[PDB]
Amino acid sequence: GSSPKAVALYSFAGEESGDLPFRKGDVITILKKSDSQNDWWTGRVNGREGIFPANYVELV
Amino acid sequence: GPPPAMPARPT
Repeated sequence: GSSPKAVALYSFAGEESGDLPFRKGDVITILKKSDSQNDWWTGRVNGREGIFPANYVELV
Repeated sequence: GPPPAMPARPT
């Protein structure tokens, strides 16, 4: 089954208040996902919770 | 390469 966590492949800055910023190499706790990486998921990292592009991470 | 195109935001 799907990993609890993912690692960022690229940095993501976000654009709006509910987004989840991170840098390459950061370890994100995945709180909600779909079967698609061509989608946005919900995660927790760097003291925040929010959404991010799923093609920016690799499941651990 | 450059960072990739993002998916469309979710509905």
